[PDB]
Amino acid sequence: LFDENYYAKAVANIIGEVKDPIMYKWFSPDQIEDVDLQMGYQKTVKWDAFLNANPTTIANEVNTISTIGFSSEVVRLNYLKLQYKFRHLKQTSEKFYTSDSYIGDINNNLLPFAQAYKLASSEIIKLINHFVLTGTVSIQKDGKNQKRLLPNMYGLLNMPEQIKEEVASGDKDKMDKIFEKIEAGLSKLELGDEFSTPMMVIVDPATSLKLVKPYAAASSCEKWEDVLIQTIKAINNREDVYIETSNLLKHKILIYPLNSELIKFKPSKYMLPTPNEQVDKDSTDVAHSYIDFVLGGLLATRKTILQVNIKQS
Amino acid sequence: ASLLDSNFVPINFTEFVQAISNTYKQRRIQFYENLKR
Amino acid sequence: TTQLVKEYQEKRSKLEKFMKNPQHDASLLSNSNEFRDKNVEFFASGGTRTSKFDKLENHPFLGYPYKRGVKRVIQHYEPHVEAGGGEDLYGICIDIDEFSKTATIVPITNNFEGYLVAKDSTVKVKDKLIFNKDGALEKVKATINATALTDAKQISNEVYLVKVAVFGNKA
Amino acid sequence: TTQLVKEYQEKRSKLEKFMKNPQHDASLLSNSNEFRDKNVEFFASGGTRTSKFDKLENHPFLGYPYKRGVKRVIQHYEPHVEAGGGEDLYGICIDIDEFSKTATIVPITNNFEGYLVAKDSTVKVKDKLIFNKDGALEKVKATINATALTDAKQISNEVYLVKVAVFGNKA
Amino acid sequence: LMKNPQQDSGLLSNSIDFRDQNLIFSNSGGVCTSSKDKIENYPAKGYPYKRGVKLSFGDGTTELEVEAGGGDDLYGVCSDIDEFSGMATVIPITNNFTGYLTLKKDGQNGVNPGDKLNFNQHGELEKVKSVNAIALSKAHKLTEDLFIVLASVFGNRA
Repeated sequence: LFDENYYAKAVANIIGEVKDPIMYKWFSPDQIEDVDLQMGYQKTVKWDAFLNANPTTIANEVNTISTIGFSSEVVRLNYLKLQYKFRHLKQTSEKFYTSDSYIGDINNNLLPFAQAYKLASSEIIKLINHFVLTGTVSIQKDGKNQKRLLPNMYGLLNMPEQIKEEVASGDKDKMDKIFEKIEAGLSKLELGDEFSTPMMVIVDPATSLKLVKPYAAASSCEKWEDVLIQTIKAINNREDVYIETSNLLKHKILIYPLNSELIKFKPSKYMLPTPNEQVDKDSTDVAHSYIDFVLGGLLATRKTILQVNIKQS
Repeated sequence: ASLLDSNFVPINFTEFVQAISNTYKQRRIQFYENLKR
Repeated sequence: TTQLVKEYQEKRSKLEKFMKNPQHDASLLSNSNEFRDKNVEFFASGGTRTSKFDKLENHPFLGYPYKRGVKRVIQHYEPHVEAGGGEDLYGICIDIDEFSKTATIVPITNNFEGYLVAKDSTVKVKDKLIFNKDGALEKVKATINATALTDAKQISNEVYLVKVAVFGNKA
Repeated sequence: TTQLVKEYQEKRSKLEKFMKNPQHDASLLSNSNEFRDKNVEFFASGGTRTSKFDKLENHPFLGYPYKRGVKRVIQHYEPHVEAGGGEDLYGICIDIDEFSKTATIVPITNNFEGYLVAKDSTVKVKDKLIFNKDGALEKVKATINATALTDAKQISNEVYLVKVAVFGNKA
Repeated sequence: LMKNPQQDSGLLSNSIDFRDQNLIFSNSGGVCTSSKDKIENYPAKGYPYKRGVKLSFGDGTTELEVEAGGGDDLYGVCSDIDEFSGMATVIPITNNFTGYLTLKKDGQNGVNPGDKLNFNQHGELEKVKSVNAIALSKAHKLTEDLFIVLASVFGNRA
């Protein structure tokens, strides 16, 4: 194959230079489990038992015993497949554009296949990370003109039936009000018996800079970050709390546990960018190639995510 | 069946894609092995 | 089209209300880690206490007699079981299978302890209950002896489950 | 219960009437061994004669524009194709993926030959047709030039299919 | 006035963000391109880049060329120019096109998505009769006199 498909050989040689996605830091190693499909739906069944009555004492002779019931719930996850196209130079035509310091036509913005594939893969990975964090797909910084997606396709920020708090516009700079809302959300969180688990928080850089301020008269040797860590430890049964900063978020705070039993990411094994065999070829030196990627696969329990939005209006 | 193995020689595009997916999975596992918070 | 979809959802919800274990696809995992009060649901088939020597009879049924008192009705096909009470009570339907349209029923000659449908929420502990014409238990001329062990608990707009022990007929 | 089931059947039939390939389980196979007149069906997607170099564009759709002329409506979300005609005609829908809710459209710049939804069974061969507000073909203000090749064929109470060739716009 | 800026840049680019990084004048071709599209090339008179083109005939010694224009003489849309050869890439009006085109510097604020557009005498799009063009976005200003807009052209109308 590599002796016939030069594009496949180039992709194999250049796949190493692609950097790992940043979404891996947001999840524990046990929370992510690859599945096998490209587009469609999958169903998961969870079985839970319950007790119907008080236990029975085993004394002398008895045949009437208490019973244990069972129940199940089924959750459907929708996936999607998307593709992008990019132009590049034909392999036989590269020798006529090679230069001492570079390869490609600067005046016409034409690149060798390896470089074009690497850049396109980087862009697609950035888009995948944005979708995973925010649950929406868009190329505008304004966030409008979004691509309408399928139901049962949610991200961490748009997951339904989760706890959402709103900090008012006038109190956007009041860290005490922000922490009041955070405490209310943490109180309204419901983790069941799996509460003894590590927790993860994602904040925007502005919120991080606000946090790194000394904790408020004023005090010292203690920061708002430490206060938040203690507050989260008050509910996670003194378990570890991690804090991360993502430029994708805007005046928003995400809090969620790192336990697989509550939140699990089961993405497709073809989610990451993959080259397509179809290569358009003409009489000219310009060729076209396609990259495919799969989106979807986030499963969460009800009322286990806290979403704090600070209104900047 | 991964692109990291030099001895591996794919025979068709399906094997190539499967090797790409295996390489991605192995890189993810290596990242989680070498990750420290 | 969208109006048709909404009407379809309404009729589907109404139909699934009268079902033992309706099949629904949900986007999230509901969490019920608290082991207490996890058994008062419409899908809890059988009884709270079950003996190995209990007699179970499966019969074809008309309507939906699940968790209700049943009576034999003869019509050409074999006789079936229909939800009803009064002096015509034959047994109580403790399980149902909609695929085969077969109801598993405990005869009145065998005592039972479990959750059954109540007419309303006006039933308290230590109350004499009678099966009405619709197969639902109502507070009290009682041919059978049924006493409520708990109070009526509401799950749906009309679903009222009450824990009752039935141990034969009066005189 | 029974009334609820009947309403469920009626709503399901009405909803699946407006579907390209509704999934109806049948109690028995159908006989279609004769090789003639098997193409006049609502699920006969695509066109009768299709070129390798035809242009297909996929867009999100609102409503059910299958086998109808589509126009572009801009709302925030991306612009979507909606069943419409008149002077706003952008193209014609030839396929729909309901799972993704994505409609495939051949632009009006391209020529098409195939079966499309007609307003009523009043269309004869060698007739000039116009797209109405609902994206249906009606007998003749003809901004585009579309001529019916066959007569209107009826599959349902409102499903009328007519073989038409559309080859651009008039002047 | 050129596909690539004539003056050089004194700053290295920042490749961090991935949003709104396509609103540049060097972005040639269309945002959505079909592999079954008909593409022609012609000698270029003037600079008809990102503008509607019309046929221009000389004395007869040389072949015909393409010049910025519209109205009743519109032949297609120029999507690329090779400057070394003076070649203008043209997509004919009979072929569907979707991409960024030059917009008239008059009432550009009034241009909104879903607004009918027509070509003027200089090959510039303007808000409206004979050509089916619909704006898919709002006017983006790249220079004090240069405005672009995302539009789709799908042939002539009656």
